[PDB]
Amino acid sequence: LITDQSREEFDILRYSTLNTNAYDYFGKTLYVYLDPAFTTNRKASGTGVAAVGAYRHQFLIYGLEHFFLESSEVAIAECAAHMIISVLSLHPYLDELRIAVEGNTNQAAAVRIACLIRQSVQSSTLIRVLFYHTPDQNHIEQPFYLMGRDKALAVEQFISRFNSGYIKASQELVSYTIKLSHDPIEYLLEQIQNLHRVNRISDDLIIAVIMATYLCDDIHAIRFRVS
Amino acid sequence: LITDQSREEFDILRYSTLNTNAYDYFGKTLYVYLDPAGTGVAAVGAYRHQFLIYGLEHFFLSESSEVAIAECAAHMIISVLSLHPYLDELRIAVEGNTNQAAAVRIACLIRQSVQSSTLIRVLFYHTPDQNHIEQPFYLMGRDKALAVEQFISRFNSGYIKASQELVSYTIKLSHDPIEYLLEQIQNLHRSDDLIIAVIMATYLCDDIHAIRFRVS
Ligand SMILES: [Mg+2]
Ligand SMILES: [Mg+2]
Ligand SMILES: [Mg+2]
Repeated sequence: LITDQSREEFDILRYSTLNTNAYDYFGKTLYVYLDPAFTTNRKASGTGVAAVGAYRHQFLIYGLEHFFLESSEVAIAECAAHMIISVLSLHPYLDELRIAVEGNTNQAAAVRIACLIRQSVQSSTLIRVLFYHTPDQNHIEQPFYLMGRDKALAVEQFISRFNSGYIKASQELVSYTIKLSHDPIEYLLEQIQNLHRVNRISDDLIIAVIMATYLCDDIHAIRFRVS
Repeated sequence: LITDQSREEFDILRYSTLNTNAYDYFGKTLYVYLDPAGTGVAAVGAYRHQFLIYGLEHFFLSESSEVAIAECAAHMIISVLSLHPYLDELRIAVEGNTNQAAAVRIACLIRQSVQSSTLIRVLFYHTPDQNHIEQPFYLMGRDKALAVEQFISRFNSGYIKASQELVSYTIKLSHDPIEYLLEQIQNLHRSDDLIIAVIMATYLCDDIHAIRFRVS
């Protein structure tokens, strides 16, 4: 499934973006994805956030969060926003944000969360923010993304990119909810090992990386619109 | 000539070995080349089919130059070995163009300082001279052009990288060793004492040379 050489190179070969001021080859757009977590009542998992950008033909992971909880929606949005602001701060060449917020069962909450994220970001820094928009009932666009047939293409595309060296972490990777307990990349590797094609091995951060990387292509570029 | 993109990668993509604890596809051999007089020193080893640089010195010549030089090469080797305990053999080549005798005394001093500090297997490149007695020096001749060509081809392909935790006591801290090496890389065609040491050190990692290295 996943190569040993590719897992090992992802760990020991990370990009030190801070070592250079020559940005010609970096993508200027930060893609992020999150899947805010509610389920019912019980103590379950958390919420995966990932932030990625292009470098030549590669994709670079700038940020990871795996967040566990008063307003769940504010805590969630704030932890996404805080990661994004640090990332923008570390990589000034980044001049646009494109954000997808999964709303699969609870789309009202994903609406509000999108709106809260755009709020913290814009309070802190001047940048254009775009959200993945999808049609709803009376055919009106709403700032959410829906997982569906996509997930298989995305998973299968990740596995193939990772195996061939296309997925890389940066050295200055931001993670306020992981870094104090683990190297975030070692944590993310534990999940990459748990990957199958398509019952209690968490997979939330890895899917978030799979999806941020996936919505990178131009096939999705019109879906992103001012929220 | 070296490609623009290869130089950029070399700058922004460095090995961090301390993130791993497995080790099965490292070489456990540190290859060191120095050419005494500046005197350039480099230390490299393998990761799979590629190469990384663990240490670099460029060392400037009261007296006892030989002792001084040996102690400089030896200090970097100690530090590099001390930071990478999976490394368990040293293969050293001391270049001897014109002064075979001094290269031989420096080999012996380097061996002594390394073995007073740490338990490790230590081999030197050997060359037969006059009486066909195998001696611990290396003679550059016409192989130099060949080492420069392979290095250009490997560097352009991305096969040669620095380690994050690169040791240099002679260059490091008013200069970044990578920067200073990059300036030499940018500069040659067919002072450069440092990039020559890196070229020859990665050239001597091939299996074809393994049999010239012996316990001295
Ligand atoms: Mg630099
Ligand atoms: Mg969900
Ligand atoms: Mg690790």
